[PDB]
Amino acid sequence: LNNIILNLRYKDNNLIDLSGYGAKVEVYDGVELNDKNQFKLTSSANSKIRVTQNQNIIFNSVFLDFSVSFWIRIPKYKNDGIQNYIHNEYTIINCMKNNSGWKISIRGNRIIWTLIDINGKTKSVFFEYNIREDISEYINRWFFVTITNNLNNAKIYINGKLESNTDIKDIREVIANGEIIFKLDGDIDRTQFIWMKYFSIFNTELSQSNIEERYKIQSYSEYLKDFWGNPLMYNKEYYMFNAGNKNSYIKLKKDSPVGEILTRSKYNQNSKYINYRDLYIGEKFIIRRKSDDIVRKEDYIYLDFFNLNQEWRVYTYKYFKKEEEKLFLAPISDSDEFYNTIQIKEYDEQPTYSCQLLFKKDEESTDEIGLIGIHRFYEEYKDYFCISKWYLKEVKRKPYNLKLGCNWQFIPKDEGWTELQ
Amino acid sequence: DAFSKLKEKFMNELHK
Repeated sequence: LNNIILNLRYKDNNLIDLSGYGAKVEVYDGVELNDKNQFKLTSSANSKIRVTQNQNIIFNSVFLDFSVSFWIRIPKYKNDGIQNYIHNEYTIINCMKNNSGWKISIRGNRIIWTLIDINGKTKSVFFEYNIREDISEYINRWFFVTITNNLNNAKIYINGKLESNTDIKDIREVIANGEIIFKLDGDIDRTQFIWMKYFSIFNTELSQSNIEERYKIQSYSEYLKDFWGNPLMYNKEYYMFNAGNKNSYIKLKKDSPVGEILTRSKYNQNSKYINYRDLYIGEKFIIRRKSDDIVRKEDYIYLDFFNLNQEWRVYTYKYFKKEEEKLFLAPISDSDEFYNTIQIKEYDEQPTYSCQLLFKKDEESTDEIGLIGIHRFYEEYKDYFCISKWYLKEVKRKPYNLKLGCNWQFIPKDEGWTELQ
Repeated sequence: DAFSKLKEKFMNELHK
């Protein structure tokens, strides 16, 4: 909102400063830029942005009082290049003049903020996310960063919450109105890249409150999101993730038109530096419109999947007495003994990449059959892709329960997540 | 057709 001295935003096929201070912004040819305000820095020498701050109005203060915010998406390590990922630090944003200033740096799974004052004194603060989680909230997924500086503290906030704090009471004058160079710099593979959006600078130390608000505003969209935080799309192959059953995936049971639930395979080598669960497993689903290709809250869809090259569909049986029942997975058909219409929902009021899938009788029927989920059926105990009436009450309970088994995320293949072995 | 034959399997799954 207020105190914004740089505000890099997409406009008319270009990246511009909308702060009102009219910084000069030069995007070189190697930066990929789109109207979702996303830009990509690659390993190419022409993949850079030069921002020249207006030297007159912006001023270096005696003591630090300034903040930087942006969204970032950092690809997964390569399994065959773990050590290079762990060890090789590369600058992504550099803002120096007369050997003083600031930079943003990455070393594998660590993001690093660094200050150098006019006397050559340096201080750093970093945020590092775990690379041994079954399912990471951070790896190759859009998240929100804010760094704040005053005379006492450099802090990093992730997704609105304080993560790191360095004492910088020994830091004196920092020259912070130098050229800002957005460019990958250091010992990086040909393949390395970074995505960023909504890069902004403030001439104050932002409050936690101010940052949390910014997180929510910038999180907002009418459209739903995929697992990576990109817009959810019609007519796109997606694997399915369950936020309440993180390690579970859907597979058509052999010679039976139901979806059994199996346990995700993991990274199969012994390498004690990393661990992850495979994401590109289970049926390949695809969302179709019932009636752009962006999925919005309240849209009516078919949830389909590929059985070899045939396109099958997810149904609920019209007659079900129990609280929970298995879904029917079968060819596209008009049969009036099964509901085929789903309304995609977003019941969470906080930022999320999860959505819910609500079965209805038709597009105008006010009645609600239930939400798609996972349930343990006693036959042997065994988990199945299901519909459940039970979620209908749960989804109204505030605050919204993040870990309900009715919470789904859609995972497309992405160049920033490889898991071949 | 495939659909009605699968429906029969599904009825076993329902425990009907």
